[PDB]
Amino acid sequence: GVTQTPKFQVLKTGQSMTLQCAQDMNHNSMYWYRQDPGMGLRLIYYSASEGTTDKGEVPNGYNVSRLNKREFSLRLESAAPSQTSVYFCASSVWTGEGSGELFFGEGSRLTVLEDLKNVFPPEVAVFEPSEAEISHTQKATLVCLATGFYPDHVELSWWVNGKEVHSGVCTDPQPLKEQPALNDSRYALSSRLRVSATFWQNPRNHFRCQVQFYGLSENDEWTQDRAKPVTQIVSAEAWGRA
Amino acid sequence: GQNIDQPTEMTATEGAIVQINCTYQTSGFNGLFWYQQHAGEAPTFLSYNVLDGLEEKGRFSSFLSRSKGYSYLLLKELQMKDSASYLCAVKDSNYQLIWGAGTKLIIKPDIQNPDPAVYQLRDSKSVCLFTDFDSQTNVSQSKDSDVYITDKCVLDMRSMDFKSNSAVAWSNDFACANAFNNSIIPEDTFFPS
Amino acid sequence: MRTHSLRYFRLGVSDPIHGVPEFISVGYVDSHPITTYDSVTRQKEPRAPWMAENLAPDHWERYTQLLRGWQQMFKVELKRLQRHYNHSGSHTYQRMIGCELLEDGSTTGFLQYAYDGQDFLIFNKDTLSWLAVDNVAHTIKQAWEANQHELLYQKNWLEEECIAWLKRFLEYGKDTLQRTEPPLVRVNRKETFPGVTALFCKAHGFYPPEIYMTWMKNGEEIVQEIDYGDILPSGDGTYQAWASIELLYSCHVEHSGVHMVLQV
Amino acid sequence: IQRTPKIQVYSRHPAENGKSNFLNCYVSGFHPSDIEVDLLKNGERIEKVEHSDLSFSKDWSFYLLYYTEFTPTEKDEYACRVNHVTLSQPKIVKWD
Repeated sequence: GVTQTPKFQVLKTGQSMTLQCAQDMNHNSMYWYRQDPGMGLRLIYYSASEGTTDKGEVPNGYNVSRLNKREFSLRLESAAPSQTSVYFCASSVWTGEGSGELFFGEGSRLTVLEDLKNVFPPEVAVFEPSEAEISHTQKATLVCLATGFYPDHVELSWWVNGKEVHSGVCTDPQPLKEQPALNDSRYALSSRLRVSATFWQNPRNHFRCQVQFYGLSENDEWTQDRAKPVTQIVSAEAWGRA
Repeated sequence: GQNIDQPTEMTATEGAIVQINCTYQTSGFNGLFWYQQHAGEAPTFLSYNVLDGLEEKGRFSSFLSRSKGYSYLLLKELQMKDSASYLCAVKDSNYQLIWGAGTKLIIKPDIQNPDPAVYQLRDSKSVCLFTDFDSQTNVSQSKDSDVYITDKCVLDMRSMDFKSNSAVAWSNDFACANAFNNSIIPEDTFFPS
Repeated sequence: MRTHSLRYFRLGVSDPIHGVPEFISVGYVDSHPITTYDSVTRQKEPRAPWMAENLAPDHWERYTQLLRGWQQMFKVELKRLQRHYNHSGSHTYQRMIGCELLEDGSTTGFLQYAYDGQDFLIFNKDTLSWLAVDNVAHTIKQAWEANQHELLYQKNWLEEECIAWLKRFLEYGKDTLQRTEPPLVRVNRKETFPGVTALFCKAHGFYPPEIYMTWMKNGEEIVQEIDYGDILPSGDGTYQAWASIELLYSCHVEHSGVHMVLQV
Repeated sequence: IQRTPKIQVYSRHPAENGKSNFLNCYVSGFHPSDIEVDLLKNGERIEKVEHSDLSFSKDWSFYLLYYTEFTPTEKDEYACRVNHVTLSQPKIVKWD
C-alpha cells in the first residue's frame, strides 16, 4: 500500500524535481532510499512520525517534506548526473521497534543528463524463426531486438493475436551497452518468444513485439531536426507462415 | 553499525537447495531482516530473527546465530521464480538499518534433453541464436566491438512442461559459425548449413 | 562491582493543565538522571556530564527523532485507553523499561505500564506474555501478545541491549557511580515522655544510598517497635537515614562491605 | 486514585546556628505530577532556590528536591510550602 510517482523521469542538470509518496496503511514512519549497483540501500531522509524528519546517510542534494501522516515527498533542488538512480519510498508502522519491517513503493527511475540531445527511442525488429530450428526441434523461436535507445527506460512485451503472452518468453533482465567504452552509450535489448512449429505455421496467427520507451515529456525543450524522443511505443510484427 | 557481508552472487540447480549467508559487525543488534527483490521490482519482507534459532516460512528458512554474528537464508526445492536478489539488513542499537549489498540468486533449469544448436534468424522486414544447451554451458561476452551478445535467458513453455536456455548474438563479416567463439561451446553443437 | 540498574520512564498526560508537558521521558542509572526529553523542548538531552562527554552528537540527534515518534505513540495509546474506560478529562499513562546487573553477575529485566498511576500491564520476558490487571488491560494484552517477533525483540532488548547500554554508562560514570562515601554514624540518647528513654541511630554523608540499619539487644533482634527514617538525598550527592528505639543496646550499620557497631 | 505528597524538611548537615548549611525540602509519593514548591524564610518566599527535575518512582508516583544555602539562627523560621490537586490550600511544612 505504498504509492510512489513517477515510475520514470529524465532530467537535465540543474532542474528541480519532486517525487511523491503516499501510504494508506496508517503507518507513522516514512523513508526515502536510493539503490545503486554494488552497494546496499542508502537512506537519504526519513520521517519517524508525523511532524518530524531527519537526514539519512546521503542527504546532500535533497530535501523532504512530511506533508501529513500519509505523504512524504522527496525534492531534488538542482539535479546532478550523480543523482541518476532508483529511488524507493518506504514505510513502517513505527520506528524504534525491532521487529517492524519496511513496506516499499514500486520505485522511481531518475536519469539526470547534461543535455537531452542523446535521448533516443528504440528501433524495434522481429526476427522470424529459422526453418532449421522448426525441422530439428518442431519448435520455433521469434527473436525481438530493441536497439539504439537511451536512456535505459524500456518495457518489452509479446502480443499474440492482440493478446499479451508470458509462456515461452524470455527477455534480457538488463539491456547491454552498444558503445561499452562511452559514458553515454546507447542500449540494446533482446527477447525470445518460443512457440510450437504448428502455431508459427498457421498464417492467421499475429506476432507483435511491443517496446514501451520512457523518454522526454511535453514540457522538455526540443530544437533538433529528428522527432522529439518522447515517451512512446515502438513495435515490430510478423505473421505466421506455412 | 558498520558492516554487513553477504555473497555478491549464487548459482544453484532447480529442485535443489541454496543457503545464503549473511555476517554482520554492528554497534548493537535489534534484529536481522531478509528481503526478496525481483529484478526491476520492489524489495518485499521475507523474515525477521533477533534471538538464536531457525524459523520456517514455506520453502524459506531463516536462521540466526548471535554468538557467531551470522544468519543464513535457506531455500529448499528451488524454482525458477526464486531467481532474484536477496537483501540482508540489521537494525543496530539505535534502530538504524545497515544493508548488505545483496545476493543475486541464479537458478540453473534442469535440461531434460539437451540439443545444443546455433541458428540464423532473418528480419521479418540478422540475428544468431544459441539455444537448447545444458545449464552447465556459460555464454561469454564478445571481444569485437559492433558485435553484441546477450547473457543466458531461460524460457518456459508451460503447457509443454519444457524449459530452454538461449543467448542472442548480432552485428553489422559477421557469421553465426563464429558468433560464440569467445565462449566454451559444447562439442556436439548443431550448426545448420 | 555492586548492583546497578538502567531505567527509562515515560509520562503521558491527557488534556494537560497549564504548565504540565503532554509527554516527558527520563533515563536513570541507579538514582542518577542520565537523559531527558519532553514535548516542550522536543529534544533529547543529557542530564549527567559523563553522559554528555561520552556520547557523540549523533546519539542525541537520533534519539530526539525516536522520542518524537514514541511521544506520538504514547498520545494515541492513551486516547485508546480512555475510550476503553469511557474516561474524559485529564488522565495519565506511564511506562518503565529497564534492567539490573546484580553483584553476582546475574541480570533482571522489567517492562511495565500504568494507567492513572496504577499497574496496568506487566511483561513477563520468561513466558513472553503480558499480565493484565482488568478487562481493558486484557484487550491490550491480546493485541500485544499476537505479535510474536515484537515479544522476541523485547526479550532481546531487556536481556542483551539494555545490559550492554548499562555497562557502557557504568564505565562513563565510574567516578560517581562506583565510588563509596562511608557513612558518618552516631547514637543519640534522650529522655522524652516522662519515663521514656529514646535511642536514635543517625547516618549521613553516605554514597551509595543502599545501607542497612538495625537495632540489637544483647546481640539479638529488637522485637520492640523500631521507627525508620527515609533514605533522603542531602543535596550534595550523599544521603541520610536513621533508626530509633526505646529502652545492652547496639546500632548495626552495614554499608558497601563494611560493618559498623555502635554500642550504647 | 490521587496521592498527596509526603513533605520532608531537613538540613544537609547536622545544624548549628551561625554555620552555613543547606535547607532541603523533599516532596515525594505524589500523583498526578503537577506540583508547586516554595521555600520560605519567616513566611516570605526565598528567591535563590535550587531544585531537581521531576523524578519518577517504580510505584508510578513522583518526587522532587528543593534546596537553598542558608545560615540557621535561633530566631529565623524556615518552611516548605507545597500545593497539589489533593490540597484545598497550600501546605506550609515547618523546619523542626
